[PDB]
Amino acid sequence: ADSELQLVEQRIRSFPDFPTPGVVFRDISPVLKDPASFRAAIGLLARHLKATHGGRIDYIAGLDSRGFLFGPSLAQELGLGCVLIRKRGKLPGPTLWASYSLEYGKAELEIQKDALEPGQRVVVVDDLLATGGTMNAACELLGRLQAEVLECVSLVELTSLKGREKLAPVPFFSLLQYE
Amino acid sequence: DSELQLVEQRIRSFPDFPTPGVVFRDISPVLKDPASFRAAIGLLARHLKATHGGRIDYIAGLDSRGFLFGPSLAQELGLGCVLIRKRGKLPGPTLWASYSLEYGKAELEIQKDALEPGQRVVVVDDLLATGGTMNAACELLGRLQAEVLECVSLVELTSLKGREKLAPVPFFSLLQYE
Ligand SMILES: Nc1ncnc2c1ncn2[C@@H]1O[C@H](COP(=O)(O)O)[C@@H](O)[C@H]1O
Ligand SMILES: Nc1ncnc2c1ncn2[C@@H]1O[C@H](COP(=O)(O)O)[C@@H](O)[C@H]1O
Ligand SMILES: [Cl-]
Repeated sequence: ADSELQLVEQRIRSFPDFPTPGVVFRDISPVLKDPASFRAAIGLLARHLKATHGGRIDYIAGLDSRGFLFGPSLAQELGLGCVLIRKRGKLPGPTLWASYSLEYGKAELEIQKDALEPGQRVVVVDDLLATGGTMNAACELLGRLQAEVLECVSLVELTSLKGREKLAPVPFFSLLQYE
Repeated sequence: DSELQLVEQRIRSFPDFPTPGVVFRDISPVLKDPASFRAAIGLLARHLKATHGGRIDYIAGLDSRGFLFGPSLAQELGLGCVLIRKRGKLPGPTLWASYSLEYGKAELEIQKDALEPGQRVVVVDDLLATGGTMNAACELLGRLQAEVLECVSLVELTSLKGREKLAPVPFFSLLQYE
């Protein structure tokens, strides 16, 4: 299978029972630490996105905090800027926020109101898709700026969690899948 | 310097955020303008090569806004990026370090296996203010017996004497405000 995709897959480290028993934590750290693995990940994402959307993409939106690690590089590769979707309380100026369910409690994401103008087309990036709550909340916020979410993408997807279905009808793509 | 102007023109200031008195320096417009972002990373990367040649082994990006620059800076330099995170995010054995942030305490963490003794690291974050965050990152790295060659940022608030706080570790910023 794809040699570039293998550079990424080999650099995913799986930690059982973190944070809780029975959960397998997928750690993307080694992808970052290996310059050829990171270059491979950004390349595969970028090639997917240009092939799927051509010139439609206006900005990449990176999710706080591990999507920050990929969004700017992905955006740079596509010749685009990167806008930021943060945990609530961290961005100055006018914002929109959206509450969502995260593990056992509620969290809040926010965006600056001037991050995007109506009609602008975005692709959302994070490291991993699990339940899809975080991506879904990001999609909500972007939709409220009257931006169009073309797709959400991640390095890893946990398929038994049906995060994909939660995002439908917004398309989704992952480099790698685990149950 | 037209390159430095590209970054300077895209820092936005917000008085009295998060708390009255703080003038927040927002790097968001740098990220949004691909020429500005490319300029910030190039200026940092040129400085670091001019100052350290090929002695740098890794960039360390600090959670969370250093994450926006770390990977790109590391790639431009041909290096990997290690992560220094806010505590409770990393799996496997870690160490952590407390520091004063606002009116209380926060902690940064690193995996015990993030680096090997003797490996040489440059830490990046968006902005240096008091230097508490950067100083905790240096502490962590020194606890892994890594050598911190320098810390770098886009913005430095000079009245806050973050540079002195990191001394004798060298520091470089693209832009300075009081
Ligand atoms: N098993 C896992 N391993 C690593 N990160 C995870 C895992 N499950 C969820 N996450 C993180 O939690 C968020 C995804 O949660 P969700 O909103 O359920 O898709 C993302 O920020 C992921 O980085
Ligand atoms: N005026 C400011 N504007 C933007 N970020 C700030 C400001 N002051 C502190 N920070 C953030 O707080 C951390 C630096 O604080 P310090 O630990 O005091 O250097 C960095 O992670 C910065 O991103
Ligand atoms: Cl709101």
